[PDB]
Amino acid sequence: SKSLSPMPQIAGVTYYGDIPKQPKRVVSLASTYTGYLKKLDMNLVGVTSYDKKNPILAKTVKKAKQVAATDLEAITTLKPDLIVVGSTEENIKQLAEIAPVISIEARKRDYLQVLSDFGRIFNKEGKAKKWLKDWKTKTAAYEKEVKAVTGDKATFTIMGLYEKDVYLFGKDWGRGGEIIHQAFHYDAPEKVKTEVFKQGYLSLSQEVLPDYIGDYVVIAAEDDKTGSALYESKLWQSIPAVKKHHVIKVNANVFYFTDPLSLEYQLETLREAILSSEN
Ligand SMILES: [Cl-]
Ligand code: NA
Ligand code: NA
Ligand SMILES: [Zn+2]
Ligand SMILES: [Zn+2]
Ligand SMILES: [Zn+2]
Ligand SMILES: [Zn+2]
Ligand SMILES: [Zn+2]
Repeated sequence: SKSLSPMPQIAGVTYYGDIPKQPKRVVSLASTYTGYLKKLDMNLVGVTSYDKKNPILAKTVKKAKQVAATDLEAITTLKPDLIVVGSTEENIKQLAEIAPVISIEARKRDYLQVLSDFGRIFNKEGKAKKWLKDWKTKTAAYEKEVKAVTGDKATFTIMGLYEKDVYLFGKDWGRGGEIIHQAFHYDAPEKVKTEVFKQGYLSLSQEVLPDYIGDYVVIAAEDDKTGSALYESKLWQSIPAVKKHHVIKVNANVFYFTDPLSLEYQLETLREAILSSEN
């Protein structure tokens, strides 16, 4: 009974059932995509725990219920007309019995393409295009502002802390890499480009961190406690970027994401942080 999406064939996108063109009750089970759906003015009736913990996105989905993919009863009761999932979810068959499902395989389309792809799926091309045009202009302008401070050839490394572990990231695995590397066009150290960029992420022992940091480091964490021991260590304090105050500590609860809402916050935050590194 619903008007249907044209359901274009797009790398990484799989449809289960007849996708509505204008869904009225969307359940997002993939925090990667929730904010894209919000930017295109979808009514989100269910979202993930990560979405509720994203302090930027959460403000826009207060009426949505938090659900997990296993919550077949709760999701059914929300009466969705569309469910959105990542391709690694394991009960897509059961979910597709409740409502049509869009399943997206991460990384097959870039962080901007995902928005225009949803524009095609939902016939919201104008909303997507206007956002993307503004993003292109704004990021080019901000690139000039930040490189006026650092110089054009400064190297950046994207890092994240989780529990006792340290990770490096490339240009397309969140933690600010899309903005730093794709939008501001900052280079990375050679070792990061060689060892990290293709896979997208790399687990590292803390003792080798100096070898992967050049001019600046952006470090994501979910709380202030996680990095405290690292930051106080002689190892960390010996790194030139640390001595120069070129460490930018960011809130992973928003910086994991690449949706438009999260990105807008991240962009202003990173611009201001680079300016502030010379206080
Ligand atoms: Cl932050
Ligand atoms: Na994803
Ligand atoms: Na400053
Ligand atoms: Zn049908
Ligand atoms: Zn059944
Ligand atoms: Zn550039
Ligand atoms: Zn957590
Ligand atoms: Zn400086």
